[PDB]
Amino acid sequence: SFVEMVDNLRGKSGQGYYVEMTVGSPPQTLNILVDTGSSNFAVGAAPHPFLHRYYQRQLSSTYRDLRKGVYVPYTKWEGELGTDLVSIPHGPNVTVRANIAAITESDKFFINGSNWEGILGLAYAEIARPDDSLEPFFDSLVKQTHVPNLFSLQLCGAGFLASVGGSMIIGGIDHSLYTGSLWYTPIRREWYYEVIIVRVEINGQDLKMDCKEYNYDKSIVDSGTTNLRLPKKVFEAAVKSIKAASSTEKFPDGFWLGEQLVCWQAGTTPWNIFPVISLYLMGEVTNQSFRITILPQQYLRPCYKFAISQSSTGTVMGAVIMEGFYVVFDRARKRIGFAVSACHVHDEFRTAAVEGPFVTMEDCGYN
Ligand SMILES: COc1ccc([C@]2([C@]34C[C@H]5C[C@H](C[C@H](C5)C3)C4)N=C(N)N(C)C2=O)cc1C
Repeated sequence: SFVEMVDNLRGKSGQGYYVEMTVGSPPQTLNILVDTGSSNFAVGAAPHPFLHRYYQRQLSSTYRDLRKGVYVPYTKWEGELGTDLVSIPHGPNVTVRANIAAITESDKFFINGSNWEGILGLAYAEIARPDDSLEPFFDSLVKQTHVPNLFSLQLCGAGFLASVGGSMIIGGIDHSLYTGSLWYTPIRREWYYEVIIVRVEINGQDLKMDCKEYNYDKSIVDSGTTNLRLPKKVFEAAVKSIKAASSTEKFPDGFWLGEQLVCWQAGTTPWNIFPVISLYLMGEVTNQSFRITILPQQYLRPCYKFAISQSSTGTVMGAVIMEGFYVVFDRARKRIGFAVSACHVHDEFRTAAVEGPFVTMEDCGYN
């Protein structure tokens, strides 16, 4: 019953959504970031100033050492590979033996005060560390249980660091979580959750770009990223258009750079000054697409910060984008569904939307 998975997610604004999990025998309780942007089940397994709890392998009778290290530098974290029994108390009623990367040392990986101690990489083996032979959690879950190869995310944010809530429905779609129709965009390739954006408008105004630019060098849906992140050329075009629309009110550049914050007081925020943003995603039929339309309430995150920023690794549809909608990761049919969320924030003049069809290319993909 999905009803027991409702509101199984919590977090702090800007610091991700986490679900409660247990690992080991007896069960060790840990909060684990839901991350569709990576593919490793990786959990703090040694003391760290930002961790108040951590996985203690020696306390687990069901821990098995894989005798294999793993080192992941970026911008880092290193750990030791093992397997153990994992459950999600407010998830499916099963227990699976899953790969676990036990993080023993890290640098700028954990977040102070996030309240989570590990990461649940929900993307595909191709991008797993150290390599694609380390079966991701969800793969193990499906193989080991009768849980359908699908999960869905309703991220709700805060609404009026702020506390956020949401739901991760594993193995199905909870119709109470959304209104209207679900529209599906193909998963272009099973590594990240890669999709194709075929067009984008700001307040109805088409950015008029070669659609390859929207997916340069790729477009992904990533719960583990807070912001809508856009390729350099698309970002600049987006900000320009947004600056203009909100002209009647000038802000510091630091704000547009996602650095400085902008403040009003108690429901005086002039939301109407900021334009909506429509992302058209490739449909299940070639020259057919649909749009998801987001409000300023989504891309101005709480005083507010500009939750749109520049990317050098392609477009990233992160939390603030997912927060408007109910997002279905239909792995079984290689597609991602979008519908209007039951919990999305909106005012009395505009509302987040998912609408289709809109006729438009397979040539929007950037190899
Ligand atoms: C296996 O290694 C990784 C796993 C996850 C991530 C992150 C990360 C990295 C930090 C910061 C934030 C939250 C959590 C810790 C996961 C994103 N998750 C996403 N989606 N992104 C874009 C990341 O940078 C990064 C790495 C290197």
